[PDB]
This record gives sequence, C-alpha cells and structure tokens, in this order.
Amino acid sequence: LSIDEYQGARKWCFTIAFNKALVNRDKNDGLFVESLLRHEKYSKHDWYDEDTRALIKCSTQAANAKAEALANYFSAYRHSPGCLTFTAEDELRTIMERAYERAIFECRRRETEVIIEFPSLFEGDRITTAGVVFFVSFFVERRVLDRLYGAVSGLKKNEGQYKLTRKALSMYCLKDSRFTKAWDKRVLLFRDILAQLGRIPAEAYEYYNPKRHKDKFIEFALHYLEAQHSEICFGRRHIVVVVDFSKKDEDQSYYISKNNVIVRIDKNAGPRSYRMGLNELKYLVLLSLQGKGDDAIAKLYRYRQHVENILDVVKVTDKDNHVFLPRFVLEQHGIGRKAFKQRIDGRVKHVRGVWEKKKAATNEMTLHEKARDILQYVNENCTRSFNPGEYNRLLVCLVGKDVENFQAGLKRLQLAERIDGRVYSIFAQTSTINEMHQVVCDQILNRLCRIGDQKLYDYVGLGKKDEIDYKQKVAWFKEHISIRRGFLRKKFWYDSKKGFAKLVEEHLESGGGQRDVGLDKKYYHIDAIGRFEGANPALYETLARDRLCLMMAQYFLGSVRKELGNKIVWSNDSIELPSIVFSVSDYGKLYVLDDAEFLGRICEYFMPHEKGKIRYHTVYEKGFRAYNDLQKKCVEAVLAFEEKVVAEKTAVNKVARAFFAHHLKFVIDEFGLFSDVMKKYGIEKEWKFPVK
RNA sequence: GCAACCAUUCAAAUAUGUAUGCUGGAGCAGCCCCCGAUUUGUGGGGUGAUUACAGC
RNA sequence: AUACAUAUUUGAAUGGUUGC
Repeated sequence: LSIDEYQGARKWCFTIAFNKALVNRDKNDGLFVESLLRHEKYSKHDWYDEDTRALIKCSTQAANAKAEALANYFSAYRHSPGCLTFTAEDELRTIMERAYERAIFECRRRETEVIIEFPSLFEGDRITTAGVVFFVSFFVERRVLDRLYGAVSGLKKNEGQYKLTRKALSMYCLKDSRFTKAWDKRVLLFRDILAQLGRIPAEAYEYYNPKRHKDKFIEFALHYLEAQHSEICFGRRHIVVVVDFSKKDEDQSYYISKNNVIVRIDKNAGPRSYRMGLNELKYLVLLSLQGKGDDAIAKLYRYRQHVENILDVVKVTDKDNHVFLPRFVLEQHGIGRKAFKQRIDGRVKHVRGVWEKKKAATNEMTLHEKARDILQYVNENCTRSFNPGEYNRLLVCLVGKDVENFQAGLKRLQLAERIDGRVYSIFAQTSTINEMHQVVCDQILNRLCRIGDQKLYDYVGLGKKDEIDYKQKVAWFKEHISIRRGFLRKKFWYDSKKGFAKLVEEHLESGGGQRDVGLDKKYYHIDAIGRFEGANPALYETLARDRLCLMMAQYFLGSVRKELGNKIVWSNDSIELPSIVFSVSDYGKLYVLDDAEFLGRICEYFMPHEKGKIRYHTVYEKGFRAYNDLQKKCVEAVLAFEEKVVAEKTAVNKVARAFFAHHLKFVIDEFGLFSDVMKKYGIEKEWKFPVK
C-alpha cells in the first residue's frame, strides 16, 4: 500500500513508467511545464494563482532532476529513500498540490453529486503511491499512466471510485498520439466522413448499416476549405447567438443557420465578409478540389465591389445586375413594385394556406407545434403581448398536458383584462390540446376569410408605423452582403449544360482519385418510381455531395500520406500499411505506425510464421500484449537479480535496457544469453519467448 | 454450441444546466411552389422571416 | 416536447482469453 512497501521485483510497474518518463524527457525536456499549462491555455479562468504560475515557470530543472532520481530509485534494488521526501517548503509539492486540487475541482464540477474522497499525494513530508502516480503523469501518455495506476490502485473494488480517482490523477497526461502536435484533427475528420458516408440516406433506408439522420456536408466543407485555403475563415457560434472568427477554440462549433454560413476572406488590403449558402458552398468545394479555389476566392472577395458600383446606377444599370440587389433597393428605384392590392392578395393567400394546412394536420403535429399555434392566437388577442416568462409558463402547461393550469392561465389574463371574455370562453368547451388547436385554426381562418378591410392588412403584417431611412437600409445592406445563388456556377460554368451532379461526376471520373461511394448505388435511386418523383431528386443530389465528401476524405488522408514513408491500401472497411490491416472503421482510433521499427520487431519476434496481411487485433493480442507480458517478467527478473547479487554481460545489459525502455533493440540470440544468466542465478520466469 | 471478462462502434432510455417572447428593418441569402429537366435551373412567383441587425 | 452539452445504464455488431 505505502510507497515504501515496493521493494525489489515489486517496483516493476514504477520502473516501466519512470523509464518511459525519461524516454519522453529525452524527446522533450519541457514536458513538466507543458503538461501543467496545457488546459489553462483553453481557460479564461486562471487554473493557478500568480505565485503558483511563477513556481511552475522556474520548475523544469527541479522536476527533471526529481524525475531522474525517482527513475533511479525505482530502477535499482536498493537506493537511498531521500528522493521520496518532499518538505512543506518543496516547490514541486506546492505545484503538485495546486494542480491536484484544480483537477479534483474540474472532475467534481462536471458530476451531479460528490460521491468519493480522493487519495492524498503526501503523508507528512513523504510522497504516497498516489503522489508518485501524479508526478509521473506529467511525462507520459495516457496508456502508460493507466497501466501504472491499474497495477498500484487499491480502489478497483469500486469501479466508479477507481475511474473518478484515475480521472483526477491523469488530468495532465500526454495524448497517446505521437504525431499529434494538436493538428491531427484531419485523422478524426477522415474517420467522421467515412462513418457518415457509410450511413444510408434516410429516405433510401426507409424504402429498402445505420440510417443517416443528419446532413453534415456543410460541417465537412468548412473544415476542408479552411485546411486548403489560409485566406478563408468561417464564423464560429457561441451563446452569451454571437458569431466571431476566433480559431482559439478547436471544439467550437461553426455558425450554420438555415444552410447559411459567414465567410471572412483576407486578401489584398483587408478582410471582407459575406453570408454564403449551401449552393455557393458546394460549388466552392467543387472548384477547390479541381485547383480553382484561389480563383473562386478572388471572385468572392471582389463581389462587394460589383454591388457598390451597381448601387450608384440602379436606374440605368443592365437589368442583369438587378440579381445582386435586394427588393428594397430595386423598389426604391421603381423596379418591380407591386400595388398594395397585389401585396394584400399574396399575403392573405399565404396566411390562409398556412392555417388550412395546420387545421388538416392537428393529429400528426407535435406538442411543440400545437402549443406554438395556440400561444400565437392568445398572444395576438392580448392588449399587451406576452413577456418571455408568461410565454414559457404557458408553453410548459401545454407541452405537459396540463390543460387545467393552461385554463387557469387564461382566467388570469381575463381577470387582468388582457383578453376579453370571448377569447377565454372559446376554450371553455375544450379539454385536449387537439381540440384547442382546432378551435384556434377556426378562429384564425374566420378572421382571414373576411372581405379585405383595414384591420386585415394590419393583422397580416402590411401595416407599418415606423419609417427607416432608405439610406440606413443601404448602409446595413453593404455590411451584410449575401452571395447571389448561382454566382460561382455563372463565373466558371456559364455555358455549361451540365448540372451540379454531372460536374461532380465528371471531376470524380477524370480527377485522378478513381474512387466512388462504397454504398450500393441503389441507396441513391428508387428504380420503381420516376426520375423526378419523391426522394429521387434529393438522393441524386446526396450522391453528388457524398462524392464531394469522399474527395475531401481523400485530401485529409493525403496529409498523413505526406507524413512517414508508408504506403496505404484504403478500402471501404480497412486501411492496410506495410502488412497490418486496421479494421472496424479506419483504425478504430489507433496509431502504432509512428514507431515502425518496433512494429516490425513485434511482428518478426512474436509472429515469426505469419506472412502478408495481419489484422491489427492479431498484432495487439499476439504482439503488443505478449510484449507487455514479457516486459513485466524481464523487469521483475532484473530487479530480483540485483537483490540476489547485492558476451553474457553485454546481452544482459542490452535486453534489460530494451525492456526498461519499451523497445526490441536486441537479437533472439541475445535474449537466450539473458535467459541463461537469469537461470544461472536462480530467477527463472515462464518467458514464452522466443516464439515457435 | 454456450457463458464470463476486456477493448471498439452504433442505437435507445434517464437526470441536470441553458435557450424558447415582442417591435422595427432585412427576403442579395435559405426554403417552398409552378414550369421544364438523368434531376439543385442567373427560369418565373412566393415566403406575416429563418436573422453576422437594432432595441424592449 | 425541440435544440445543445455532460453523466449513467441496457441491447446489438467485431476480435481475443478462459472453461465444458
């Protein structure tokens, strides 16, 4: 239990962790401070007070020296216990206590209740097992620390306590992934695109893998366009809905509202910002994939100049330029005005149509849809409109089937003279949401079917009181320009008779990928119904956007194709590299390719008879797991050797060093000699090595 | 042929926090209808607005 | 009830280990 109780061969789990800390300190000497500050870069709120931050900044040499001392202590049979003492004074102790209390707070505040206590890092001026685990965490990948904690925890009886304690102790540990300089998001996007493409389009699923539920084209397109074009940045959303262009938070969601995004293009003399729809986005992706991205972005950048030129000469400009201008501009210059009579007719027809459809659909409509309709009726009949609180309260009643409380609400509005007795009364004969909804539809349609009076024009929103100056509207418009639908199409494919889908198909066939979707083509067309009927248009468009997404995936894989000197065979359901076959999805969030020598030796030494393609699962079970098992035995053996004693020597040192550092830099013959010397000195183990 | 343990992915259920209204402007954008059409069209209409909008 | 985030439980698919 206490750290003092780990003597001789029992030290092994700590030997492995601390040697890895040194392995990693030799790759990067800055890891203590890097790890301590990792999370605080993402926090407005200080993780540390000012003096703590100061101590952290000075601590590299101290922490690196302590790392070496403990590695020495844990790698020897007998070492002086002095290194296990941290005084109250100790810089490292203060740092550790602050970092730990911070981690606990971070854990607890995300839980619904406080269930457990956390282990102390210190007892008097002596580090505990938990303290030693915490110290090493700063230097090692999550998998190393989990392996250590798994060996030394007294807490595994209670799964919940074990995992929460582990969460705190492992707060500051490195990501498993060697390649990740926190820009390996292309790996995750690759997997996400493949996962989405493998889901069957909803409409095809219902007719004939999981079902696709969400269209993620825009999300993928934004990640791809930002990766390809450093001049471009899309609006991110936060709720205080605020749109900003900060790339400080990677997790932060893109602003996507009704298939619109906000783009900022930084060219020439400074950034220009536009709203861009799905239509323009998908053409931009298509153009980017074919190497015309820079040119497309140049044309979008210049778009505002054209608008500004047209704005001065609306009356005289070519009618073709009217497309770039909102109604209010054209109407100001006497273009496309409609008689109030015509505006009334269109408005009333629409609102009538909306309410006839609601009336027909009551039984099929959601409680939210029905509640909104009922509230829209009450609100429009109120002297003073609902405040947010009043609205919320009544909505909660309707959604919760609390018709009694809703009717008590109407009574209160009546007693307050906000609604008249008629409005209260029309609901008195109803007991259900559906009945109330029908009554409301009837009252509204009665109002809309009247011979056109002054009250009607106001009711349907044609009655303006407040006058905004045209010149204010123009100014607003100029800072809120949206790209005309079909803009990029007209700039690049003016005289093209090929639709979007055919342009995508032509690029796919001739572009050099030689890929297509891995879903059966039947999932993109219902053979039994006409080309243009039902879901067939939407599925055909989906085939084109999926093909774009496949090409985006092919671009992303390209980045990790650039990294290292290993070939890729990429299938729908596997990646093969020189061979190891990663299954499930792509890898199943795996790595291992970063140490090619080690993977080579793992395969050579633990799987000598296997040739050609080997499953990752097999490499793990027969290789990495087998290595880990052997490593425990060799470290335990080496420590027991030291205890007892306190070409053969060469081999012993090399094999020892290999197992201490988690590599295979020795030959089979050399393990023979190591094994011989262990046998000669009393310490046997069931080596299970070398392999048949 | 079956069970247990570990790892990975998907679906479903439960709890907690936050949001949901009004007025004016905005329909270049998004969406829908009609008209064509191996399908998403710088073809015609709409859309009491869904809002990088201003206030209460 | 809808949207978003966090946490917990169950089932299904895949591989390995153990027992008969």
